[PDB]
Amino acid sequence: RRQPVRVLSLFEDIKKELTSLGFPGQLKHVVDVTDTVRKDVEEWGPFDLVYGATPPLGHDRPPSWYLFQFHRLLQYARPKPGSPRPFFWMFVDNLVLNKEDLDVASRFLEMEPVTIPDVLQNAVRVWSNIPAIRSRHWALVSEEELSLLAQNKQSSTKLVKNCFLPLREYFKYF
Amino acid sequence: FETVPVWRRQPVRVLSLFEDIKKELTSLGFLESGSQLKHVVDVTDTVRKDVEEWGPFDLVYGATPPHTCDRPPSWYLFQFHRLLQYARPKPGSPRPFFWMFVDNLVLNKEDLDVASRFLEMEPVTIPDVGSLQNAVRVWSNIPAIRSRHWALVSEEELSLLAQNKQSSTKLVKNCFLPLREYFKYFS
Amino acid sequence: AEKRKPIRVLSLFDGIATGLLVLKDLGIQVDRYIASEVCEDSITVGMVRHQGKIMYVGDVRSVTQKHIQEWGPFDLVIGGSPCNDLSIVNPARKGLYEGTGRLFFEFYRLLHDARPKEGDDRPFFWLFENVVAMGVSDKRDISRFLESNPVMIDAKEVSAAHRARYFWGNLPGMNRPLASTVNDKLELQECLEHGRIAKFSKVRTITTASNSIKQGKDQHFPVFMNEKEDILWCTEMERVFGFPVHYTDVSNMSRLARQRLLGRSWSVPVIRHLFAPLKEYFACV
Amino acid sequence: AEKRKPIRVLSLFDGIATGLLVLKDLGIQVDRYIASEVCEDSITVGMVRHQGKIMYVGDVRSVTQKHIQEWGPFDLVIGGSPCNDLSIVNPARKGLYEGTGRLFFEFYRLLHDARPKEGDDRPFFWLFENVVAMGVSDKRDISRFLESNPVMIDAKEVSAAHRARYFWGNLPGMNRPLASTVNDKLELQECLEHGRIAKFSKVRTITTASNSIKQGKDQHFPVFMNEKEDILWCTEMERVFGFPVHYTDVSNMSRLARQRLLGRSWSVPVIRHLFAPLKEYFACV
DNA sequence: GCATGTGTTCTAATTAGAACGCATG
DNA sequence: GCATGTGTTCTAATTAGAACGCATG
Ligand SMILES: Nc1ncnc2c1ncn2[C@@H]1O[C@H](CSCC[C@H](N)C(=O)O)[C@@H](O)[C@H]1O
Ligand SMILES: Nc1ncnc2c1ncn2[C@@H]1O[C@H](CSCC[C@H](N)C(=O)O)[C@@H](O)[C@H]1O
Repeated sequence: RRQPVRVLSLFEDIKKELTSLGFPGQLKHVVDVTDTVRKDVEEWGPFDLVYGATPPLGHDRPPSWYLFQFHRLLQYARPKPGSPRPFFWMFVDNLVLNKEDLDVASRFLEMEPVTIPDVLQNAVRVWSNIPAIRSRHWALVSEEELSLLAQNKQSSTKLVKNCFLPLREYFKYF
Repeated sequence: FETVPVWRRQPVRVLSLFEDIKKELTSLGFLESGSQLKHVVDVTDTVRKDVEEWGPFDLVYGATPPHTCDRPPSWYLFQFHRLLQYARPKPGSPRPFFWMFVDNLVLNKEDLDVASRFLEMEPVTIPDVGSLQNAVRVWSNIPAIRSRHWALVSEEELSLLAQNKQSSTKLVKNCFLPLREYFKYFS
Repeated sequence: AEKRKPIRVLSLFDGIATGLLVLKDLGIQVDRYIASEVCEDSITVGMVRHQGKIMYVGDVRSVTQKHIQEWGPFDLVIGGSPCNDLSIVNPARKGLYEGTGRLFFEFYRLLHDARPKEGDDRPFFWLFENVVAMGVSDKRDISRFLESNPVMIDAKEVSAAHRARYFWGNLPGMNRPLASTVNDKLELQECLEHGRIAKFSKVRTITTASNSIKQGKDQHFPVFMNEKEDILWCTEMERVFGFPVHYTDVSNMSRLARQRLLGRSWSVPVIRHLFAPLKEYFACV
Repeated sequence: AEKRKPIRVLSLFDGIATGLLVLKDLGIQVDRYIASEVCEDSITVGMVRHQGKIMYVGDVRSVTQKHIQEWGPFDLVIGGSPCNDLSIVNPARKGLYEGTGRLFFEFYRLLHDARPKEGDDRPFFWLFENVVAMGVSDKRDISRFLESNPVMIDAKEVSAAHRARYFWGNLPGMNRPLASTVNDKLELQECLEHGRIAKFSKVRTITTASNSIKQGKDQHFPVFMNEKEDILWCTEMERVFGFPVHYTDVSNMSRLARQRLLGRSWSVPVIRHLFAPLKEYFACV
């Protein structure tokens, strides 16, 4: 009995993860958000989920650009201070941001990142206001291994989609 | 500055500094055979009252030592100038007032410039005498010295004289000559 | 009618406290002046020249959202970020997203943290400054994050030096034509010490590069003094920038140290032109 | 004697024109102030800080008898010859008759040339300054050539620093005790900028050495700032010597260049005391 | 007795000057 | 239009610091 969700998608396409997870057009996606003023995001209807993510490791723009452009459009899609309903946002990094860029990310998004691992193979950093993204006592993984994981990947998603999981109770329905 | 008749002339009173010229001025006849000439060597403590007490002077002599100097070369000039200004007579004074500073080539170019600056005149080179034997530089208010056509000596030829002399007369004693027509002559 | 209250200012990248200096010249009462600065030379000037009125808070990246709320509400939010990675005078510029150009986004974050929320129609003024000699994309990107276009003001028309700068903000009448005052020194001759002859009317933009004090590509001397040619003195650079004489003469700083502070600073008469309408909103002496 | 007339001054080894500064401060009207100086920095200060009133003549050894006669008559002859070959702080000092020590005799010569003739009643004053830390034989000869005994005046009694100096002269009441005036800053604390704390009551004799500003055999820093030791700033040294603030802030001079000038100059209040009874003898505008 | 000093000359660290650079209004 | 620049880097001259120095009140 809870209504479905308008999703704003940034940089990377989640039209596969949100459709295969069963989450007609309710989703808006933009790739180059350079000339996206406030009125544009406002005209694209309300939003209950604002998603943005850095490109996969080895894709073409300064890693902080994604973090800054995310913060810009995120402040555009916020509702009234008197919350009409549930609002959620999430920024996903794929080991692209270096040590400094992680400090910038945490400071601008005003919270510490949760480390999302896979058994050690593929790694993902997540900033999100979801009380269930943080609730999951996420499997601990050492940073040094994460650094080596990126180093072995130069030479050349699942439970992250389960990060979408706890969003079902707020939404609908399929 | 003008010449006065013979009978009105007086025996010269001489303040001889650093070096006594009691033998030179006597042989020329400026002092009698009987003892007029004050010879001071340690003028380091000599004040103005001393010179005034030591009696009026007509000829204040100055000279740098030929040898070893216990004091710097410039010390002799500065002290000479100091005492000279002490012994100068009142502006209405009558007798001839003379002063003289003699250098035996012991003052460098910088010190020579200082000498001419303090005494307000360039020196006179007095040679004697066929190669050059001896020479001295003289500063004085005596007209005949800065007027006579002495022999021209090259500077590059005077530094040679200071070389062989440091490796160790009559006409030189003619700086007192033109003072005969101003004071009493004894013979 | 409720009386006007003294202004409350958050100054990011404060420098040599030009903002406070200008506000005090306009006779505007300032209750608190919280400034973020890192350079020891800059902070020292601020402490001495303003008797320690300024609450120095340190690095701009250490300033949190809660701190802005706790120290607020702020009536005025000014800032001028480093352009050493933005200006096209540097062939080794690292752009807006790398180096020190990234520090601009710190002004962006804190500006959003300082603004009143909804239902708050209280007066809130802000101003951002940078050079016009930057990249096209960077100029655009700055306008996009601040959601506004800059007003261009050259200090050439209000001082004795060229200095075309960009100004983002909502200060009352930023676009209005610039007017000359009685105490505006437009000519170089007016900025020189006694006995020194000016060769030109205006001088080019003064940077941290010491030879920017020489005019033209031929590096001409600006001033003639006493049978020789000379560059501007520190006291003369201050007068050119519209600063009080001997303003930067603190902490045994040399010519280069003083020109470094002046080089990166604002033109006082320009800032005065921009801050002048704020007198209508806050208490005055 | 119809009335008082503006004073005519001959300043040898003038430096940063401490003499004219004091004569101005006493309101004494100055007809002429002829300075003999060779240092470029020094002359520049005097030209700027005194609006080209000073008639500079160059090297003192170039000043002839004819020059003094033509430029004069002089009412006052002041001077302070170099002591870098006279002070015992220099292990390689050359003495009074060598190096720069012989420059004293240039003052002796020009004093002799500037004096009025015999029977001249007109007032004539002279003052000569040099350090106390000199040879016992050099002090003797200076007295002999000047025909007077000096008066030892330490600036500590009237300023915030030790400065034992000999003063030869004939000024009215040179022997009278020094009385601290309301304007004099007697402690280091009063000379510091805001936010600065003095570790010492009075600082030691400031020479041209970079670390003459440090105190004791342990070389202690004179002041405290933000719980961290520091040395005196240039503006502070000027307060200690009694000069106006930023008096030496000319010609882009560094700390060294500024301290080199201040180190060799006179303590302003000491000269203010000595020149004080001259306002009775001359026109005061 | 014993600290002090109108200085000079060593360093490593800056200063002051010049070269470099090319996109933007 | 093209020429102007909130800069950085490198080089010799200066700086800021410190050692050295011993006769003198
Ligand atoms: N991380 C940082 N946090 C705070 N200030 C910084 C900073 N990085 C650089 N700055 C300062 O930002 C200033 C940019 S120049 C701006 C100076 C100012 N407009 C004035 O009138 O003086 C510089 O003074 C620099 O010291
Ligand atoms: N040959 C010369 N002719 C004139 N001045 C000279 C000189 N040689 C050195 N000097 C100057 O003599 C001064 C010695 S210290 C003089 C300081 C001065 N009494 C004051 O209060 O400022 C120095 O400024 C030096 O530049």
